[PDB]
Amino acid sequence: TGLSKEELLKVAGSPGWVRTRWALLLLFWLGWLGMLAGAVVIIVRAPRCREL
Amino acid sequence: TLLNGVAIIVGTIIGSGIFVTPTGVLKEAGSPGLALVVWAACGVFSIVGALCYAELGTTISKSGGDYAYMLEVYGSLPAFLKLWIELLIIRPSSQYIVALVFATYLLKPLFPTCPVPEEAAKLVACLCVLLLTAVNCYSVKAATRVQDAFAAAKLLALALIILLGFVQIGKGFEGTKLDVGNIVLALYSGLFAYGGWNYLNFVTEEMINPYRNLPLAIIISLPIVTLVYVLTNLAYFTTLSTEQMLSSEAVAVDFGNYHLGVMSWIIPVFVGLSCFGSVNGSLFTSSRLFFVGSREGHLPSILSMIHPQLLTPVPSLVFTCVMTLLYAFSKDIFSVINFFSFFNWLCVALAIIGMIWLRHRKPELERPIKVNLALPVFFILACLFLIAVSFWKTPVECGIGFTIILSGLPVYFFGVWWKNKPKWLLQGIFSTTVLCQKLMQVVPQET
Ligand SMILES: CC(C)CCC[C@@H](C)[C@H]1CC[C@H]2[C@@H]3CC=C4C[C@@H](O)CC[C@]4(C)[C@H]3CC[C@]12C
Ligand SMILES: CC(C)CCC[C@@H](C)[C@H]1CC[C@H]2[C@@H]3CC=C4C[C@@H](O)CC[C@]4(C)[C@H]3CC[C@]12C
Ligand SMILES: CC(C)CCC[C@@H](C)[C@H]1CC[C@H]2[C@@H]3CC=C4C[C@@H](O)CC[C@]4(C)[C@H]3CC[C@]12C
Repeated sequence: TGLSKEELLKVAGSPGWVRTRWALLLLFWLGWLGMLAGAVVIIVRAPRCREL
Repeated sequence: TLLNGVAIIVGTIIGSGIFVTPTGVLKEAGSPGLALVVWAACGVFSIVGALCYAELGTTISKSGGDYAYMLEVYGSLPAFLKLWIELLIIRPSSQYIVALVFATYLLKPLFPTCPVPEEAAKLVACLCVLLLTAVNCYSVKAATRVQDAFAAAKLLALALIILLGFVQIGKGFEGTKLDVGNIVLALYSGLFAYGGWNYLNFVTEEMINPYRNLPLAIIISLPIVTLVYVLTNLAYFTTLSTEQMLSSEAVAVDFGNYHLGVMSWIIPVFVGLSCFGSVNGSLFTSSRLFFVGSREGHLPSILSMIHPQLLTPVPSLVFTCVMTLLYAFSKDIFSVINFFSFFNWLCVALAIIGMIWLRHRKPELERPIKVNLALPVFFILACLFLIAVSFWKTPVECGIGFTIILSGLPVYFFGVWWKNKPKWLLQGIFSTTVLCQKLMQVVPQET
């Protein structure tokens, strides 16, 4: 069911989907490093506990 | 041999919940003496649960977990509602809980006294679930090695807490609440740590050959788990005050900060790695339910598919992942444990009710294991007891959960039972499907 392997191996035309899938894979790691930077900002600017 | 069977099941059951839930049972049981009794009671409930699943895991034997049994006992709508509950409630919420315990323990050494900032705990929980989603998408050959390793850290951290507890005694109680309401939330918090046996217990039958030896592996192993859980709680109670253990979101780091001096590099690391292993394991083992649920025709055809250069089940991981990441909208970790527990035990109720209804409806169906009816007729009532109290002790969590269940009836009719005939609708469904296929580069599995 759906489009099979034997079709999809030629539907991946490089100017469209291959460049698109490169862009989304970069956007994920850019966005996850964004979320890592966001978490590191919160941990740096949150107020540290007073020592006992 | 049976002795090596127990070493597979005990390492499967022990989990990461033991690093969350001590604070949970203590908050509801009020004082240590009753918290240890609840840990034992959770053990005994798991022994009765596991042997009923030794029966279902050998009578019906169909692959894919509880859904595979629901197809025989109920079919049709109740089988889809099990799959829908398990993919939108159970498997998301237990991943988020373990991803968040990871996050609090990884952060807690930067916040030794004051509570770790929730807005940061939730981002670092998310960073863990996305990173392990990416690793499971890129390579089963890598994500297997990530599972093989950190199962050692799980037991290393948990044994270290006990041996530190023993030297604390070598150098060296009332039960202040007793409301049935709270004691069901104590039982939910304690039962969470045992919560492996309904998913995987049948795996041991592929190496322990006689069917009467599978009950022996259960009956030997779950007392060993109960012993470890009681001993770790004694390690806390012989080191920490009730007024400390209720204040800390990561209780083993308090205990580690007391004894070790090198504290930062030990309990936070070894417990953290155990939870990084447990999030990884829940992703890696998820695909089975999507393959089965789409093969048996309940679940959309795209979620079956695989990325053919890497043989990894990309659309099923991405759906698993995004459901886990929405639980970041929840308020508190023990809110989500209550929520998970209600629907988990309500699913186990439907399964064990089903087993007795099946023993009535189709007698002597060649059962390799046949437990005494005296066990299920207590156990079904114990599932009902937990649920029946929880309807009124925790109404709002059940309300949003039953709102999820009732939202399954539309997609059952539209997706499976009504089989809506319009050709424009079918071409729209097809267009949506091939868009995803082209945008993820994914293909069907070999039928
Ligand atoms: C919406 C679907 C597609 C999921 C993909 C989007 C991801 C990146 C979203 C989903 C839910 C989001 C989280 C939801 C809530 C919170 C709590 C808040 O105090 C800080 C941000 C944080 C922790 C968000 C971070 C980003 C997040 C994880
Ligand atoms: C699963 C992955 C993504 C977890 C990542 C957790 C991140 C947010 C944590 C782990 C270790 C942390 C760092 C450890 C120590 C310090 C020194 C302190 O003076 C400032 C914060 C800083 C610099 C932390 C920033 C946040 C940090 C990088
Ligand atoms: C087919 C797919 C796309 C369906 C998506 C359903 C999503 C939006 C649902 C299913 C389960 C839901 C969660 C169930 C429980 C709670 C606890 C509550 O106190 C806050 C909201 C929160 C955290 C919900 C957020 C939304 C949620 C993640």
